[PDB]
Order: sequence, then C-alpha cells, then structure tokens
Amino acid sequence: EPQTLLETTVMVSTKMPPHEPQVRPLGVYVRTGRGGPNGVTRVVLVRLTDPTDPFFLFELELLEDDYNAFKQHLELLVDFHGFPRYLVGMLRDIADGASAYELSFVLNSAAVGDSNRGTLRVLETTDFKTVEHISLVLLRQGDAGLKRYLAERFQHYEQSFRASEASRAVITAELQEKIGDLQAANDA
Amino acid sequence: EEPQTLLETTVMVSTKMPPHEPQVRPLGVYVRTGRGGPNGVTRVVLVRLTDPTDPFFLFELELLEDDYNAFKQHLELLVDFHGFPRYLVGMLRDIADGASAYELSFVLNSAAVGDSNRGTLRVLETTDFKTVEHISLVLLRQGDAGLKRYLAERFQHYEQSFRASEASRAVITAELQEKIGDLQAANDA
Amino acid sequence: DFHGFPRYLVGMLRDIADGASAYELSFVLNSAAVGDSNRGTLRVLETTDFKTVEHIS
Repeated sequence: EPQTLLETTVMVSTKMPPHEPQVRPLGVYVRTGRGGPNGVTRVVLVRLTDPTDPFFLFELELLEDDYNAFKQHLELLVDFHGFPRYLVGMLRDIADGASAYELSFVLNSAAVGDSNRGTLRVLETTDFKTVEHISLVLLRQGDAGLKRYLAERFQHYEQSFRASEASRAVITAELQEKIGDLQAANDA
Repeated sequence: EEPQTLLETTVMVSTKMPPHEPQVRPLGVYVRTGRGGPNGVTRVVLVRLTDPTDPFFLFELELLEDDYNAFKQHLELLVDFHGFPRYLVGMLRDIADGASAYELSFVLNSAAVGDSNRGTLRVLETTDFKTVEHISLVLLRQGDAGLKRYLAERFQHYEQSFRASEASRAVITAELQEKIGDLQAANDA
Repeated sequence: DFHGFPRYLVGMLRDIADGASAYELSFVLNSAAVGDSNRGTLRVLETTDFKTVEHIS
C-alpha cells in the first residue's frame, strides 16, 4: 500500500546559526506507507534532500499512534490521513509558485557535521511580520540508514536507465518499420 | 600518466563463507589505475569487487607504488608496477570473456558478509592432479564512509544516464512520430 | 519599527472587534483560576482547514 504524494525540488532558505541563511534548491519527498515497532503502524514520511550534497538527508517519520500529541502540539485540525495531504498541498503549492509563502530550514548548529536536526517552516511575509503557518522538526539520518537511502536510489535509477533502453529499443523499431510501410504507400 | 578504468565488467565468482558451503554468484569487477595515496601523487592500482544483488558487498584492494616491491617479492610477480594491473586485468578479462581455462574464487574470513572484513580473491586452475593457484589478493571490506561515497557515486551516475535516455527517447519518439504523420498523409493521397 | 508595532497591533485587533477580520482572539492563563494566575497569553488566531495559524502572541 505505500504511496508517494510528492517528490520535487524547491528553493529553501537554509540557515546554520549563527551563519547567514542562504537559498538553495532542495529535494522534498513525501510518502505514506507502513512501519513502526511491529511494522503494522501507518506512517507518514517527510524527506528533505540537497542535490548538491549526497549526505544531506533529513527526515521526519511520523507514526499514526503518536499523532494525537502531534496534532495538539501543532494545533492541527485534520486527522492522520489529511495531514500529509495538506502538508504536500501547502509545500507543492510553494514549489509550484502558486503560493505567497516561502520555505525555511534552520539547523541546530553552525555546521552540518555537528548538527542532528533542523526545523523546516512554512513562512508568510506580511507588512507587519513574518507569520508562521507550520513547523516540523526533522532529524538528520544515521549512516546505516543513509547507506540504504543511497543504495535504494542507486538500485532505483539503475533499473530506470535499463527501462529507457527497453523503451528506446522498442519504439525505435516500431516507427523505423513504419517508414517501410509508408514507403510502399509512396510507391502506390 | 592520467587515471584509467582498465576493466569494468561482471564475472561469475565462487564465493565461500566458511564454514558454509561455497556458492557461485555473479560479481562486479572493476580495476582502475589513477592517482592516490598519503600525498595523492602516488600511482595506485585499485581492484574493486561488487555484487549487483547486494549494495553493501563492496570490497577493494588498493595498492600504492611505494608498497609494490614488497608486493612483488611476496607474490613472486615478474613485472613492474605498470605491467601488473595490465596482466591482472588481462587474466580477469580472459575469464569474463570465456577465453580462459581458469576460474575465480572469493573466500571470506567469516560465516557472514556482515561479520567479515575481508576476503581472499583467487584465480584457480583445475588440473587432473590438483587445483593450481595462479594469484591471490586480499580485499578489504570498506568502512562506512568509503561505501557511502561508492553508493552516492553510482547513485548520481545512473540518475543522469536515465535522464540521457529520456533525451534520446525524446529525439527518436518525436522525429519518427513526425515521419508517421507525413507519410500517413502521403498514403491518403 | 517601534512606531508601527502598535499601529499594526491595533490594526489587527481593531479589525477583529469591528468584525472585518477573519481572525479570532484567545487568552490562556497559567492556572485554573484567576486568583492563582499571574499571567496569560493573548493570541490572534486564524482558522484554516489544515490548522489554527497563529498571527501574533
């Protein structure tokens, strides 16, 4: 049953205090599926990546059971099913340029190697002030987890490359064979 | 004079995790000369062994030109540092291509890949009398940091190669569809 | 700036009192009775389908 609701790139204001923030394009991947202690809990996963840096991998994994606390702390007004649906709605809207909002990501230290987390925020600028719409703490991944990520994406695109070899090979042949039919129609 | 992949292919290898019974698997073999070492200006030979069915199966022997004389004496080799990878690869390519009578073997120092930190790679000749060993190389399993680079490297590679095949498909799918519409109208005439 | 803060604050609150605002006012004390409290948090809240969005505190 797992399902990716969003997988795209978006400019994000990343900040490693006390350094000055700087805008980078970042990957956003959001996927629902199954996990937890006994592997039968519904999960929502939020994943943040940097195409310019393979080790830049921050994730929030949310188990359905922990959600009531989550909904309360963040004052959400949707159930576990709508949360990732609205989150990607909000984020995709920003990435699409249809949003007045901007994306921000603040790490808990001045360097990436010493950080273990970041707070990703959806921010609105008004004349009065920046208004915060949502806040999520994302944890930086551990190596073993990370190896899987790379290895996962490694295996993924290797297949996808081969698949395009198959598509190129079949369609090259169909339409190349079509020249010969329509060559005889020209002869007519 | 400049770095070079001398070999990058797949070949059947007899893999053995003692005390378990050996088993034959297809393994990746990559052999590359280039620059490396303590000060990064030493000529190196790299031998890399992989398993397409297993991303963590990543074993390497890295050899520095400074270290080679010991290597040469110990293994009773009769070529210099420059010829060694050409002949190693000569031998391996002969095997992968099927032109060799020889076989490949890889024996781990433990019962699981997870518990190993090394393996011995051997080129073996079967005779009526006995197995005759032609060469043996110990390869070390990589530390996490090394491996993450390998995966990330291969990650970025095939992501691009995929993108390129979309471009190639786009070229051929679009032109040839454009040709169908032209000559389909020529049939209509 | 300091000059605008009360203008926008009052802008926001006055907007609410007149009924021209979509926003609501909230006040949460640090205890269960007024006699034991010494403070409260006053918030301007926006209701969305997704969540309450806080505008000022």
